[PDB]
Amino acid sequence: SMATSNPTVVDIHTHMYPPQYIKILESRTTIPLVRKFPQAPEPRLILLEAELGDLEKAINDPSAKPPGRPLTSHFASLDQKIHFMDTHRIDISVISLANPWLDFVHASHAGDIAESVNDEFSDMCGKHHGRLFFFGTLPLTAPLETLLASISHLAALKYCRGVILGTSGLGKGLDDPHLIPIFEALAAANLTIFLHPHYGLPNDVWGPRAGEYGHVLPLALGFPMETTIAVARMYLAGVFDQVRDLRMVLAHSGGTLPFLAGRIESCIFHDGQLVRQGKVGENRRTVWDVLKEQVYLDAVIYSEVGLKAAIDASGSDRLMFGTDHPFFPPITTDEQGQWESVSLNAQAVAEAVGEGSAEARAIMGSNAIRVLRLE
Amino acid sequence: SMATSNPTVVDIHTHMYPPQYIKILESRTTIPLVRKFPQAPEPRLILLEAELGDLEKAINDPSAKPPGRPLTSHFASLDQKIHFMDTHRIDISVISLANPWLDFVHASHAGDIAESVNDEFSDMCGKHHGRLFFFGTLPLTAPLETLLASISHLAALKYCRGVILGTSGLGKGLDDPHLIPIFEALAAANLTIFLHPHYGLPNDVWGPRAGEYGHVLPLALGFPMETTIAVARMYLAGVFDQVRDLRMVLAHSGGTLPFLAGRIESCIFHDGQLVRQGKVGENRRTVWDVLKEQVYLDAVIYSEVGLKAAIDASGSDRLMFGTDHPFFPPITTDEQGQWESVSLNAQAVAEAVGEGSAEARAIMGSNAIRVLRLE
Ligand SMILES: [Zn+2]
Ligand SMILES: [Zn+2]
Repeated sequence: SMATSNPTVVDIHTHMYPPQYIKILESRTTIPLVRKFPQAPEPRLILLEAELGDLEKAINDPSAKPPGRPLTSHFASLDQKIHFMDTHRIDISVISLANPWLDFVHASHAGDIAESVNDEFSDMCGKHHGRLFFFGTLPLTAPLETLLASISHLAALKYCRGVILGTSGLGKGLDDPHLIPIFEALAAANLTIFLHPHYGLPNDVWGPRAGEYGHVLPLALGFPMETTIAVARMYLAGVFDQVRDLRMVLAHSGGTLPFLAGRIESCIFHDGQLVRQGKVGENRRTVWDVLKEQVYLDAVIYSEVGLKAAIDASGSDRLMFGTDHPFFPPITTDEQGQWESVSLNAQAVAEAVGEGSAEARAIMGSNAIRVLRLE
Repeated sequence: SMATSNPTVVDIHTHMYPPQYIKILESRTTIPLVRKFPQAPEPRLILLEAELGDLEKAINDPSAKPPGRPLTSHFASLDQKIHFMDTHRIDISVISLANPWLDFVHASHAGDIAESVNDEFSDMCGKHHGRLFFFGTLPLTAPLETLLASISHLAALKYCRGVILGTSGLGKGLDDPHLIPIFEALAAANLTIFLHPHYGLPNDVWGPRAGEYGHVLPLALGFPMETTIAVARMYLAGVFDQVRDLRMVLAHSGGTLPFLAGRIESCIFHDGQLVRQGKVGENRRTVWDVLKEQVYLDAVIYSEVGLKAAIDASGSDRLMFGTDHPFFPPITTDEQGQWESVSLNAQAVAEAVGEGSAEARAIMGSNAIRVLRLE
């Protein structure tokens, strides 16, 4: 019995909220916040602009449908994380703080809250040696020297393997030139970036009836689209050519990137301004080059259709399995049993590359172990 | 066999602006418009909200760049269309008014204008019998009775095989209940809808550096995303279930729809509100179902990666070749020659299904012929 018969399964897309972070979320009035209501036995976690028109309604009425999503024991409990892993035959998790990280924290307290949280994550991973690693979080509201010291901390921090971060960066996007030395620091520290959505799109794009459709529009369309816009702006700004040893893992198989790379390239090629400014040269690095050299994709796509396009774009050696625990728990079955949300992704892997093939082993664990040095 | 040795090639995504429509645009002072500028030989076509900052500058400073895009002969000339078709071995084009159609017209003249434009297309198609069919355009600002009159007219109109419409419908989107009687009327008349983007996303999402990126962001990401959002809204509101006879072709392979169908499905399944409201369950017609029964997809995706995803989601019998002429002319080479934007899609079909295979023949023309009754 050997490694191939009994492979190491790894989930690289799995979130927590440590107790301190909830303490902050509870003591808040604007997004993000956690607030207990009488009807639902669990505190309601409210994170999105779309959840707002339901919060302003459930504050002036105790009969109204509860806002946001349930804050369960799955967000905070580590034993809960381990239990989920054991039920789903996951061997190793790479845990990360969930959206919106520290992006709202005031510039002054940010650094210290960052240090505290990342220390906590490292302690958690310490509780189960071998099975836990983490993407740390950055205080991007803090000024440059705090940021750099934070990165230095992470690079020294046990069990750490990268950082997770959203698409606003320093408040101007990811193509913001002031971001560069931070990328450079990350790159030099060998800290892999897990880029992840949160802000989605302007709430108005969803139309008037949007509340009839639950969280579907913002979570299924808004998140992946946000990720695609972020990375495409990163790319058009030249961040990848400029910071060559930068390594990013995109949430939700790059959002819609694999599907649109063709279109992006064709649009570049055919852009009057871009060609006449000498930007469409023949030695240019394409979206495809970045997709094969600098960017990795998670396999959180829920179907072999998307998974197959993701694999086409990046290669099966650049895909990594995830679950997005615990944001999509079972409603009508036991939260302690099998999660449909996991089994869809496993099924997509199986249908895309075959059960037990070498590509399946790579996507289910090996790629992650190699790329994120999980020793 | 002779039919196989010499297949009919059909282009279903191709645009013109009739002389009369151009006139209407020429006397306008707000989007959309056409006016001449000293600095460029051809008048400028201004459609996008992204082109407004350049326009404001061009009026005030004669050394600034000419805003918008060249309104070339490719837009208004029929002979130029036939030339494009011959250069690229295209046997039949199903032509259509380009965005923004009649979305800007007053309710009281919309019907008269519509009738005039649709009649003109019919006349053009009549000029090269056998090689030209069109999607008509609808007076979507006019009152319901006028709409139905238009639909009745199109149903009878020589060379008409459907209608093209944008993603805003009557202003409030495609999940607007007032669209139902229009959808039903189109369905009953066998007018296939060609759903096409225009409004993209709020120009704010491209960020502060957007001007450095030419038209890439609004065209490469904005358009296909607008399409995805429109169809997703239409699907979640039950439109497809309510009008079972409805047939829609989606522009740009459904935007990003095939890559996201899985995600949408998992999100519906896991939505607290939708489950509580009893909308989840196993007799629900899925996105997948809709993609195989009601919705067709054009092949304007520029890459085999995406095209394979589209075929996976809809089947090779539901994909149709298109060029998007004349929106992406070569910049570097002669515009009377070969267009890279045709070459790229041709190559996508070739690499996705194999040259000369039955699937290639179907996508490149047989599908259109069967679905749009071009014989
Ligand atoms: Zn997540
Ligand atoms: Zn078009």
